[PDB]
Amino acid sequence: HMVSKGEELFTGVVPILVELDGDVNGHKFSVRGEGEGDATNGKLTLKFISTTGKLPVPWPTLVTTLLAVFARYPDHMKQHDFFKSAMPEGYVQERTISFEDDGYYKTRAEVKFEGDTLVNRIVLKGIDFKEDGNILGHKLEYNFNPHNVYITADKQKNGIKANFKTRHNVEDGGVQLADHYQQNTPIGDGPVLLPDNHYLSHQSVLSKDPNEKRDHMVLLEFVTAAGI
Repeated sequence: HMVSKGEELFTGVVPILVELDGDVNGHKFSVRGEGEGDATNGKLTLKFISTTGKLPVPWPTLVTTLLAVFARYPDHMKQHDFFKSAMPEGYVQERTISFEDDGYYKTRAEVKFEGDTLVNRIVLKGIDFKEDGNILGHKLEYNFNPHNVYITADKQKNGIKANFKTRHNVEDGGVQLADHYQQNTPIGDGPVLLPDNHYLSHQSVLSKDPNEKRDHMVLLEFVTAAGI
């Protein structure tokens, strides 16, 4: 049984469009992504390209900013899937991301259907980055650790919130942490599911298109919900 009407929009393969306009330490960049999401299997695959030349930041720092609707919620947890319940009208996803001993991103995204396409349209601003740090200096490995993100209800805002740390492998040993502070709120007025506390388990793969000459990232994400 479908617990929310929005759940029905994800039974098949859903086309995805991602658009990001960024500005980090004054360096402007634009990223466009296309792919598809398969919530039955908790999976999404996208190819992202820079339309503005070589990116001023590493692709791994953009992974979390560049689609929680595609997580697989097990049958006993369908009542906790806020993300699909907010569809098709969608939700706003806002974050602050603080990089350990470095600058920070502020992001605001709208995730919603435009026609039959799930669109993620993002503005990102980055401030206070070190010229020779791991971000502006491109010192992060091209991979992504698995992370469990604790999701809680934000009842006053009729949405969800999360705070979590990602760990980014630094070239030649060590890890750099990124503290994420996240709030999601529905765009429409229709009723949404507010979840009990639970976790989303993420696993990600970063790859390249051998025929793409522009700066780019191919991303696979596999995400499942688990109760406590």
